[PDB]
Amino acid sequence: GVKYTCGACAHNFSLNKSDPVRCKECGHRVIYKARTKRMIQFDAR
Amino acid sequence: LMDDDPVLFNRQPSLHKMSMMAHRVKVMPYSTFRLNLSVTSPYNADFDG
Amino acid sequence: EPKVNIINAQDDEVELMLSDVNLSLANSLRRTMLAEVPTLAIDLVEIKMNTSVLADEFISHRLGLIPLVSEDVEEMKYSRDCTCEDYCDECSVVLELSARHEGEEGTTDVYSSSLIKVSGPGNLNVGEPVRRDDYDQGILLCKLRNHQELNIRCIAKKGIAKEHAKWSPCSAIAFEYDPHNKLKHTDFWFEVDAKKEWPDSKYATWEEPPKPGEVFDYKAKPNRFYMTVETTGSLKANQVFSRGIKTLQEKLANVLFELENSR
Amino acid sequence: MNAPDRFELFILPDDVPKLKITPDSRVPNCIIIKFEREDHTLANLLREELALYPDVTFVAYKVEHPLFANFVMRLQTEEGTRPKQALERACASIINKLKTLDHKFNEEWNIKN
Amino acid sequence: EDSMIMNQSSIDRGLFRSLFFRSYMDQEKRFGISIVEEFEKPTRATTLRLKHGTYEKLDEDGLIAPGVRVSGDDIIIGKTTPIPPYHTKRDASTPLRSTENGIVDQVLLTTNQEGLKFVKVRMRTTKVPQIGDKFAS
Amino acid sequence: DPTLNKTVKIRQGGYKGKIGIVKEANGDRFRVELHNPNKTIPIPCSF
Amino acid sequence: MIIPVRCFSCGKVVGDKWDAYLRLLEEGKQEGDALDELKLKRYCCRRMVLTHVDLIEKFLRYNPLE
RNA sequence: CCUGGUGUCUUGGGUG
Ligand SMILES: [Zn+2]
Ligand SMILES: [Zn+2]
Ligand SMILES: [Zn+2]
Repeated sequence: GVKYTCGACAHNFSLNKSDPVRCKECGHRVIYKARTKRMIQFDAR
Repeated sequence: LMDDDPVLFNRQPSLHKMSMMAHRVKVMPYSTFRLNLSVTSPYNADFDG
Repeated sequence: EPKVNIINAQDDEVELMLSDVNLSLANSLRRTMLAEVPTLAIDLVEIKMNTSVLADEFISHRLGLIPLVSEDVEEMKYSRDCTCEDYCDECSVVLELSARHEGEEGTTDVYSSSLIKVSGPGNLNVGEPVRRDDYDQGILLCKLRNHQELNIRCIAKKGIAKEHAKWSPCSAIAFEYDPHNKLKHTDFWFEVDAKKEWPDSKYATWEEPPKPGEVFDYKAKPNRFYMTVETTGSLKANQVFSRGIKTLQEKLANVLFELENSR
Repeated sequence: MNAPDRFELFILPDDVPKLKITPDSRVPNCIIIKFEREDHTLANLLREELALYPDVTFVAYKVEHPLFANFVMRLQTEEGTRPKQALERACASIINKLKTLDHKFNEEWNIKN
Repeated sequence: EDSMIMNQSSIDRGLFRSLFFRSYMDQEKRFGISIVEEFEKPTRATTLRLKHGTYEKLDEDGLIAPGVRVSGDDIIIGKTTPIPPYHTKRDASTPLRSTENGIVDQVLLTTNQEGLKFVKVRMRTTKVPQIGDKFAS
Repeated sequence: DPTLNKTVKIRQGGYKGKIGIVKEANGDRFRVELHNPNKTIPIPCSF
Repeated sequence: MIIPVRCFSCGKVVGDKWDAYLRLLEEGKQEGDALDELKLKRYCCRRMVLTHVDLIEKFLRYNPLE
């Protein structure tokens, strides 16, 4: 559903909010949202 | 608000009556208030912040 | 009646003497070359991935400053004047960049030479990032360490320096006249003796000193203007001087047109 | 947030004329020319050229505020000449001098090539 | 009177330009044995007294994603609180400060000492020198 | 109106090629929150 | 943070001369002479290279967050 | 299919 990233081992996985907030690989309890699907534009000024 | 509307202009602390004088608006780009330089003295204003 | 005598010349700077013109014309030529000679420059950066330590618009900001070959830019249209739907081949150049570091050690330096032209108004020689030699990696953009990737798509557009300084073809323009101050346009500051305390112009030997008796010629005008036009490589030095004159002509021509049409 | 678009210095709005001539009826034979979307670059060039003509009695310009790319020029000529015509003459002279100047640079450039 | 003229071309090439970062923190609060706030994208049909801004930048987890530009009063963290005694909840969401804009840079998701969910959203923008900004030797 | 809050690209004018989001669509004149500078512009629907 | 692409004051490109400057310092040249060899004659351009502080080498040491 | 509410009391650090 929503892509996340493990703050320790960088494994990527998803969670459908009701799951506990941890990394499946190492059990780290600090995680980060992956970037949006949308394209980002900047004017280079 | 449009050109030549009168507005009351004021800098604290208002120590005497020329701390509040009426000026005519001129709408301009950029985000500062502009004063003709000869009115800095009665307001005891300067442009250091 | 205007005369030119080129003192030195090379690819990216021309030093020259300009004479038998008015001061105002020499100055307007100086301003036009800095401000109104068109060039090509990146103006839109589509970041599909940036996991480097630099912020997205920080990298994008550096991209805008990379000088691009702008030789054939006169046949190219401004984006704001093109009849097409979104961009196309007639009003933009598309560039692409992709770098990555594999290995757990060392640093991958991303250089301007990795900018790959993908499309463009063929077969016009425009859009390649300028290089000094062939083994010159060019301008440092970013640095990458293990697993960090940078994959961007850049849109380059025609523009002028009035809008943003990245479109300027010049750098400095050295400019001086009357090295011995015969016209008395300046009044020198001194402690003891004005002549000993002020250094000589680098063109002091190109004109003759005022004679010790000589009276002041109140009719003399400025008449010889020495200037050096350095460029960034986005345009060759001879092109900048030529197109400066050309651009200034159309502007005066446009004024002349409007008077004969307003009646 | 209140910075104007930088492209507004040279792009003319559709309802705004590049050039506007009005009379100054207070004195004979005097016009006010308002130039839109232009600079000292153009203005100083025209001004000096005009001042060396014998039939121009007054020429001046001012850029009223640097945050707005316009300027206004005042031009008065003696009774014989019409100011607007004199302006055309000043324009054509400078176009010619720059054409000559461009030619002489090209010639000198090939010799150093 | 102590102002100064700055070269606009120098600003264009990057002089005195700076990054600016702001972080917003929020967490779920406990009101009873099984009465907890909940991070979600609140549906207009089930939640009363919604904010006036747009909710369309939130993902399904109740959190906005990095890379999306935000402007003032946009909701970036959706959270509801139930109303005691359907159509039972009340909005408790956090909008971006009205005077600001920029790009969402990074979103931290974790739990606090009490075990409830805990988020931080850092926003970055770039401040370019302009008329009125202050400088000193 | 069915196009509010949907992503948009501009195909004519000085802002041609830029991404944005429809902030307000009262009638004929849209309000696009441009991505590229921190400004929301008034723009006609033909664009 | 990283070497600027252009000199702020005059615009001459200096972002391609940073690597060349560090190498010249290993060979024992003095700072003034190294700048001279690179043809950075105006002192506006010289400040850019002489006074830049390369912090990006420090930021890269922080083990990537993906 | 119009209306449309988000806190306080302090303390501390700052600006002229
Ligand atoms: Zn893990
Ligand atoms: Zn086109
Ligand atoms: Zn310099």
